[PDB]
Amino acid sequence: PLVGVKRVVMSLLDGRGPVRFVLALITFFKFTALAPTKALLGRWKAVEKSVAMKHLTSFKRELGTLIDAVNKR
Amino acid sequence: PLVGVKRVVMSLLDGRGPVRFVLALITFFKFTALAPTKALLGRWKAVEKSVAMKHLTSFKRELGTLIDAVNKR
Repeated sequence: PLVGVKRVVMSLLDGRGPVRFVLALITFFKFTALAPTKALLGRWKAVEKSVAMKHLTSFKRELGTLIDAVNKR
Repeated sequence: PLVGVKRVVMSLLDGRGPVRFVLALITFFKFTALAPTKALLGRWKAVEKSVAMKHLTSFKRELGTLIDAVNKR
């Protein structure tokens, strides 16, 4: 059976795991235009607006950092 | 056997698929602080700097729009 991150990601696609990880995997689907699973969308809709804002704005700062690192390769 | 997005994501964790999708899933690992697979890191190291800059800056604009939609719930 699956172990490590592959197990973690499979579980997220079945609706299980931390709220921050749900929100992150939703951003992946937004960037790719792929179809999220029903269980993941279920988790996403139930997240409190204030909780969603906090994690997503933190993702944007981290994406900025990543872009700076790439620019300096 | 796996079908739909689960098959797409499994293949990406084995290093297979479009460069935009590799870059997207790398951002998922950055946001979560989870460990990427060796096969995924291999694809990421091989991406041309200009190609990486283009997709990652487009992700940042899409994340902004997503934050806007959450603010307006």
